[PDB]
Amino acid sequence: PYNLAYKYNLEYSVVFNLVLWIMTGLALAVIITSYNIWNMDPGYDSIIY
Amino acid sequence: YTVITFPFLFAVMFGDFGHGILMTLFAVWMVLRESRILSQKNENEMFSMVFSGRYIILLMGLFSIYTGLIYNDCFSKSLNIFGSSWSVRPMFTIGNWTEETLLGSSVLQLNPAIPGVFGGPYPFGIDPIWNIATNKLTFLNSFKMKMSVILGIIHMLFGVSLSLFNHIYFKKPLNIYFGFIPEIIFMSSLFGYLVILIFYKWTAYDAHSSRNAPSLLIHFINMFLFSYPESGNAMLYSGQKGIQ
Amino acid sequence: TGLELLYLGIFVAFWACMIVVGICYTIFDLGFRFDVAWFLTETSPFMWSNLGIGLAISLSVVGAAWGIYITGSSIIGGGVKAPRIKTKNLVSIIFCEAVAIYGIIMAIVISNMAEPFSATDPKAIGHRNYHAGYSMFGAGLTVGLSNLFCGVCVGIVGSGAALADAQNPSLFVKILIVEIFGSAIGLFGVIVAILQTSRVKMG
Amino acid sequence: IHPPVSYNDTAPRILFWAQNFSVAYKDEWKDLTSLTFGVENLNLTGSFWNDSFAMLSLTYEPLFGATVTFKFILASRFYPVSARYWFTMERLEIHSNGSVAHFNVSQVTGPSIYSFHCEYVSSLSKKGSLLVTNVPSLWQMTLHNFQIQAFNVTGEQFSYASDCAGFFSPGIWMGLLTTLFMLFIFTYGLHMILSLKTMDRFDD
Amino acid sequence: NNPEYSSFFGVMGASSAMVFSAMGAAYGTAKSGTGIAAMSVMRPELIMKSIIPVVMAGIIAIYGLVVAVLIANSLTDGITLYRSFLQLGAGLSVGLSGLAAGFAIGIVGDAGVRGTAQQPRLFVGMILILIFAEVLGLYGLIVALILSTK
Amino acid sequence: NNPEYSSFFGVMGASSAMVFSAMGAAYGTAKSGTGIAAMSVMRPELIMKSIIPVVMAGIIAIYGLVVAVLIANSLTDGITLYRSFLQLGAGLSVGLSGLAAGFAIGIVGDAGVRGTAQQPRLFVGMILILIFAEVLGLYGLIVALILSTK
Amino acid sequence: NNPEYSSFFGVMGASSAMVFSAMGAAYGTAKSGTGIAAMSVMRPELIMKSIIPVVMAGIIAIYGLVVAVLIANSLTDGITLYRSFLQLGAGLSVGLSGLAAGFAIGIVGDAGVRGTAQQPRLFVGMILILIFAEVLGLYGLIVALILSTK
Amino acid sequence: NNPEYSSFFGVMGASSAMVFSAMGAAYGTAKSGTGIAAMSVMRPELIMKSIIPVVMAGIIAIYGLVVAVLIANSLTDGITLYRSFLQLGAGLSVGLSGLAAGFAIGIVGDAGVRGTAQQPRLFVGMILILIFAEVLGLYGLIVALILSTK
Amino acid sequence: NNPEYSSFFGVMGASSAMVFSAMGAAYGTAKSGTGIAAMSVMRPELIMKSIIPVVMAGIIAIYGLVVAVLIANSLTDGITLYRSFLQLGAGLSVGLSGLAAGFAIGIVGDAGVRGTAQQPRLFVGMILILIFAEVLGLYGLIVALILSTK
Amino acid sequence: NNPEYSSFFGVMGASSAMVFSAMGAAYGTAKSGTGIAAMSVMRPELIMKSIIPVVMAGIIAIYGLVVAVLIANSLTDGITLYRSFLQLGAGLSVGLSGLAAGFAIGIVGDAGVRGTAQQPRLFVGMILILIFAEVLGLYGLIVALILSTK
Amino acid sequence: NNPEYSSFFGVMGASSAMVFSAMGAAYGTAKSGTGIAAMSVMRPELIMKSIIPVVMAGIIAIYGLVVAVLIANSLTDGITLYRSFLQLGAGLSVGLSGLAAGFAIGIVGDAGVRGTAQQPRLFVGMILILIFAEVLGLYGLIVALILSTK
Amino acid sequence: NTASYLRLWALSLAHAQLSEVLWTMVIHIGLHVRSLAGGLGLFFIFAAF
Ligand SMILES: *[C@@H]1O[C@H](CO)[C@@H](O[C@@H]2O[C@H](CO)[C@@H](O)[C@H](O)[C@H]2NC(C)=O)[C@H](O)[C@H]1NC(C)=O
Ligand SMILES: *[C@@H]1O[C@H](CO)[C@@H](O[C@@H]2O[C@H](CO)[C@@H](O)[C@H](O)[C@H]2NC(C)=O)[C@H](O)[C@H]1NC(C)=O
Ligand SMILES: *[C@@H]1O[C@H](CO)[C@@H](O[C@@H]2O[C@H](CO)[C@@H](O)[C@H](O)[C@H]2NC(C)=O)[C@H](O)[C@H]1NC(C)=O
Ligand SMILES: *[C@@H]1O[C@H](CO)[C@@H](O[C@@H]2O[C@H](CO)[C@@H](O)[C@H](O)[C@H]2NC(C)=O)[C@H](O)[C@H]1NC(C)=O
Repeated sequence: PYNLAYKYNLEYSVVFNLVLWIMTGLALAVIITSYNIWNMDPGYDSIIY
Repeated sequence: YTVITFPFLFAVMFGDFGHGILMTLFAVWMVLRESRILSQKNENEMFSMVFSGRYIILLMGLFSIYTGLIYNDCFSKSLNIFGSSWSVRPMFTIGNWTEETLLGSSVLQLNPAIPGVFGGPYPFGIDPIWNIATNKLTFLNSFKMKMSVILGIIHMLFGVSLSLFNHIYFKKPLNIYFGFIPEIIFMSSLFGYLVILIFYKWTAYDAHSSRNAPSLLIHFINMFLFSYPESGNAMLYSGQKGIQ
Repeated sequence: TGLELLYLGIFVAFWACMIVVGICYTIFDLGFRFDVAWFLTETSPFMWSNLGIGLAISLSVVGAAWGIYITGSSIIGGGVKAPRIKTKNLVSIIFCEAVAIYGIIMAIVISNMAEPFSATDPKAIGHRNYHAGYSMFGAGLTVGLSNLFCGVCVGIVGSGAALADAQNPSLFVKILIVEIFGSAIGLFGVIVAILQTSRVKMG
Repeated sequence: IHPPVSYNDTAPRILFWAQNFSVAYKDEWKDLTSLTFGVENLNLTGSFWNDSFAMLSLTYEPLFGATVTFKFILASRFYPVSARYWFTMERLEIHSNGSVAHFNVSQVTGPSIYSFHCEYVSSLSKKGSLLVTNVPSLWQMTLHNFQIQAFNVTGEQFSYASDCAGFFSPGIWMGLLTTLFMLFIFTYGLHMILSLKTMDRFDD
Repeated sequence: NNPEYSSFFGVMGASSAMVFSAMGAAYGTAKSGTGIAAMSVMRPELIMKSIIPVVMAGIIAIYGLVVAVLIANSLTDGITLYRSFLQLGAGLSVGLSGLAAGFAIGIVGDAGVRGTAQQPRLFVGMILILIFAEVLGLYGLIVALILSTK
Repeated sequence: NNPEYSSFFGVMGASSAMVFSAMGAAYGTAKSGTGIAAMSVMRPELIMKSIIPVVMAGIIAIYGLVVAVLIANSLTDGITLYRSFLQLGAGLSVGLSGLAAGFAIGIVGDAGVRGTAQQPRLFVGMILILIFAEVLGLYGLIVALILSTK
Repeated sequence: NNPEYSSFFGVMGASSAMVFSAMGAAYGTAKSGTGIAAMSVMRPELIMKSIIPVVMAGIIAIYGLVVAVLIANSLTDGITLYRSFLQLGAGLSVGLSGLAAGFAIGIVGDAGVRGTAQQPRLFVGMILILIFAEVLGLYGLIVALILSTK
Repeated sequence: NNPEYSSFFGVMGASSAMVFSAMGAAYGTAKSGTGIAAMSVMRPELIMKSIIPVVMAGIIAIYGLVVAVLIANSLTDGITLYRSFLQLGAGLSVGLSGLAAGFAIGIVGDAGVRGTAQQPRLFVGMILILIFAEVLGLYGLIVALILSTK
Repeated sequence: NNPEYSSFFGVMGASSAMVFSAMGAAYGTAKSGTGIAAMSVMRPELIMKSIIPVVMAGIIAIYGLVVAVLIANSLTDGITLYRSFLQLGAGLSVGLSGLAAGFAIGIVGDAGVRGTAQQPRLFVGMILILIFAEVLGLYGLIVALILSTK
Repeated sequence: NNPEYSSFFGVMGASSAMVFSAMGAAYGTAKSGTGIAAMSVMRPELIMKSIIPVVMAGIIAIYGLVVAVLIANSLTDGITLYRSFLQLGAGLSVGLSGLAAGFAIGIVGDAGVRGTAQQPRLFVGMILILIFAEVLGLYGLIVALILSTK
Repeated sequence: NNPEYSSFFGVMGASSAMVFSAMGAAYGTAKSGTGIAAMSVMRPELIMKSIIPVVMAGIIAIYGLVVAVLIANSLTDGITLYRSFLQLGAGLSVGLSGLAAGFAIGIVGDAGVRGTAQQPRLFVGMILILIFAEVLGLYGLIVALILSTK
Repeated sequence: NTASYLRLWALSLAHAQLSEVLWTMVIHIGLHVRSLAGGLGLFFIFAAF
């Protein structure tokens, strides 16, 4: 390189924002439903013992 | 004392002509049938309340009819009786806003709203042109708020004034000369001034009289608040500062 | 309590990300990129004005709703044995509703100072407009929050007084002063909301 | 690969570089990348440097049958906000047949010490509306990966690049704030509706 | 000069105006239905007597729908970004007003339904309290309408 | 100028409509099924009569479908970024209104089906309250049909 | 030219189209398992007839499989950022619809299975409700198709 | 000359000085009123001599109003971005001092009102603590007043 | 040119696949072991036939390993960011599917093992549900294959 | 030469100092008042002899006000972006130390007043333990001084 | 050159060193105070010997003050930003170690005061376990000192 | 009470807008061209009105 240029960036705003927000939305959905299925209540009636 | 002027016969503020005639028709049919209705068994407690209220229902229907007539909004559609005022040809030919037959349908979509040589109110109510317009919301809002202020102030004034007779009947001159005179004085000095200002704004201007800017709507109803500390500018007619 | 856990997790994660990005920005001598001025400038003042109006009316109305329901449940519960309280106590209810009114008229006054722009650049075009937009947004937030909070206080006090009336009906007059104090506090909020947007030019 | 153009009357002062610098007159596209970067000699007559000004002039005698001249104007001054010097591109001028067409740059600015870089510098809306003017003209120019430095420049190499791509755009930030308020209201409603239960047993 | 993405704010204003009012009406309907089901086990004749909280929630939903329809019909391609923010503000205001109104409607309707199941004389008084709830939502509507022009 | 990344908004709107309607219908169906299972232990001969509420919940799901279909026939790469916002708003409105309707219909259906198991006289009032919930969902659909076309 | 990262969306859609639905099915199966734990101890003779919820969950998993496989083979490096967004939306919608359908399947199956341990006559109603929830998942797949072909 | 957006921080400071002071006042008044309404049933002869905590809770709002009015009157479009920061800091300080003072006033008023309801002789001691709580509030006033003009 | 940090995405995809498969298998075997320990005092002689859920949960690890191997083999510096995205998506999908299989296997194993301790004849019915959960993980694997060599 | 927005850090440092000292003092006064009211039901004489924690909260408020006014008197337009950070650090340190000391004072007073009501000889411990907690806050003051006057 | 501005990091480190140690000491004092108040009701003669945790919390606060004054004495405008990072590291380490020591001594003293109410022989036992607490704190001190004068 | 007197006017505005929107949403749809198709179903639409 004859001169220390930039990283030749792209339309960072739209792609970065949309990707970050869809990533966090999908991750939040996954963790919330996995937490809901984590604490499934069988009932723990007298049948258990 | 109240009956009609009570907040139970101006208990419509929704008169749509047709709605008033419907209420009156229902109440009149029910009053015509009250004999067999009381003779027969009751249906439900709500029907019992309606039966107790039939008279008020009918008379409120009459007042709703009158309020719909003055509002000139029959099923939200206005009524044209004995002229409508306004026009378009004088506004465009004299006002140089002509040649908008298809240009007005291509260039000036919903643009034209200017008074030229016009004026003159509906002899009875509100012109149907205000209904079929699109500035209906602003004009109706201002008109209804001002009607609000005047009606409420006169009503509360009458309510307080009745107490003077109420107390002079029960002797008690100390309260009359010391307790209710201050109430009326304060109420008048704070609200009758607003009413008089509203009427003065209504009467002391015209279409071609807005200050510099085209319309300004009202521009003086609210900037004269309940304290108006200083400055203000705008409308400062001589003596208003001293009276305030 | 899962919802509380989720809200706390989002809160702590966002604040940790914010502090870490701030420390990274200040460490990497990249302060000029984190430009608050550009954010407050290139953002349209119309959003600030309209959001202020919407919050000014909405916070007021939802605080009034909080008050009216928190007192109506109390009234209906305490009115089974004594039906006479079903209406006489209503004098402490309208306060909350009147509190909501203190929004709409306010929501008019600020909305009375809205004009279009027909301008895009921020250099010397919009300085007074910037001040007007920010001031009216602040006034709207002030009135909305104060009105909501006074509404909830008045509703709480009204429920307490209504349950007090269920045993001795002669203490309502002696206890009416607290809720009118709360309504006066709401009146202070509306007064400062008036004063904040008193002298502002928009255009 | 191509070395950047360097106005260095006494020392490296103006550094400019691109990839596909192209110009169209009355919609006649032509590339000048090799005609400005490959060839060492260049008609830099009128090039000017200053402690606060930088007018870079590039002249082409046989372009469009006339000596077409491009003038880039750069200015820097001490902004009171941070007591630091900020440089800002002002305008570009196109001189041809005596006619002087004008083009205004939109947000090309940064700290004076560093060097600016952007992806697309063009007047065409599709490839970024970075160049705009009220009066239409026949000049449509594009610059790909445009990098420039004017002040506090040392050596033949570019300094650190304060790129203008940006994490957030004003529209994206306004939309994000609106959606954040909507999400606040919606999640308050969802939390309060989710905290409702049902009867277990009735009276009889 | 028309900025891009201008209709975005108005679109979500309409969407919020519809959705928040819908959620408030749904919550009110659910709470009042639970109250009615609880009360009907001992006073069967009083079912249609106090079904009105459901129609009150329907009224709040109607306010949301009318505001949304007006905003959508006011939508054009070239929004000057001054109208769009007005529409968004009105929509958010009326939506949260409808949400709060539905909240109060549901809670007070359930309470009053239980009371009128227990004490028959308490209904009419409950009426007043309940009606006030709608007024709050109503305010949103009117503060939207003035916001539709100025 | 036909900017890119514009169809994403409309696609997200259609997907949001579909998922939100689906979740509302699922919640309503789950609540109705829990109610009928809890009540059928005593009076199982009227389970056919009590099948009505969940059907209405399923109707909500059908709602979402049509909106999605309206997006599918109106999807093209060349979207001016103004129509895509309209499609997203319509989808979000119908989906979230359907979600609220599903919440209300599930809660009211469960409570009232248990009540009918305890008292048959509730049944008629059933087909009133639930209708409002369904009507609530229909309200959202209207907005969608206004916003999807324009 | 062509965004090289566009494929990131499309493959992600496939991922979604596999996970959520399957996870939902899992939940359903899991919940149904609890019912089987509380039913075979009373009367295990009809244990064969109590496998409806698990096979509905398997059908949901099959829906996830077919949509994921379709979006997978339709994926290519030469996409135009339009097909990628469309596929991502279809996958997200079908996956979350399958998740909701599986949640409803599990809840209804468990409640009805616990109920039927003493009242067999509910079983027929089972199928109808089950079908509805299964039909719910069907809608998801439908929209996926209506996005894939266009 | 003067930087733009410089009134944003000043107006935010005034808004905070109002909101936080009013919220402290409202919560203190609410807690004290709850306590006094609870106690009034057992000994209605001391209700008048127990409004002092409510008076103090209300009076914190008057210092909040003093600061807000002063810094709103001093505010103008042409603020030097330094006076704006001073006013914002003063407003935040007074608002949060009102926060703390109002919470302390409310809780101590509730506890002392109950104590006076059972033990009358506590009342006088009660009053002392109240003053100390306001020792907080007005102190915040100071850290704004001398800060506002300097 | 070839964009860098594509091996970043591929490596994270393989790592996530292994991580989530391991987590799902661990949770499944944890619940299965809890159920086995609970049931052991009931019928100690039936421990052998009750390890099927344990091994079934443990199988998830082999899909995890095979996907990790299939990704690591394709790992190289010269990847055009498209193969890397495909591998990342495949890894995430298979890992989350194995996680779902682990949850389902663990829950159903615990419940059914307690039941089969209470009543024997459930045993064969056991494997049915387990096999379904098993094939659920299988789904991920096959889609991973379609997403591996593509 | 001197950048603006430098007074920003100083003003918020002073405001935070005053605010957090206020929060600590309010917490201390609140807990002390609650404890005194709880213990005053049986022993009315010890009320005047057990208000020491309130005085400690007051003196912590005194220290907070003193340091805040010291920062306020040392604030000027020509702040050099070096002294301002010292003001911010000193204010934050003193305010947060005061908050912690006030919380400790409040809880220890709440315990100690009840203990003294039960044990008449515990009051001696007061005249030591509180002071230790109290001097903690004093410690913060000193560093603030050595961080402000520098 | 003075890159960026090291004074910010210096003051933040000093403030953190003060506040975290103060908070840990306050928590320890709170736990010791509630323990001693609880134990005073039974064995008032052992109150004097039970104040050891309070004194050690005061010692922790003394260590925090000493390290804060030492680390802020070296603060100067002309700092090369390296000594500033040493400043911040030393302050954070000592403050957080003091907080941990205070947490530990708080629980240890509470439990030991519980135990000593019946068994006086436990008292000397405290002098072992408790001592390690401040040793931990002392440990932080030393890692600050080497950092302070590195 | 001066402020509270403003209440009935909100009902007035809301009733006017409700009537106008109901008209423009039902009757305006019901009256159009192709008279046979525009009036064969007018009975149902008007009954809904
Ligand atoms: C001004 O810039 C030119 C262009 O870079 C310099 O020309 C030199 O050309 C030789 C040819 O091999 C190369 O070393 C470089 O391209 C240039 N050298 C340097 C040091 O830049 C020219 O020398 C520069 N003049 C000054 C005074 O620096
Ligand atoms: C700079 O970009 C221009 C515009 O694309 C290029 O000009 C055209 O390039 C295409 C490439 O497919 C050719 O088919 C055309 O014939 C070119 N038109 C011309 C030269 O008038 C140009 O080649 C690019 N230059 C560089 C160095 O990349
Ligand atoms: C270099 O900077 C000097 C400033 O030190 C410039 O002098 C002024 O520039 C402005 C901007 O065009 C003119 O309006 C003034 O008239 C100039 N001053 C005088 C006394 O003429 C100068 O123009 C800059 N450029 C050059 C080439 O010197
Ligand atoms: C500058 O002026 C000259 C005048 O000759 C232009 O040259 C002619 O331009 C016209 C149209 O622009 C062509 O049709 C002719 O072929 C050109 N040559 C001659 C001899 O007439 C030239 O194009 C102008 N340059 C610009 C940039 O406008």
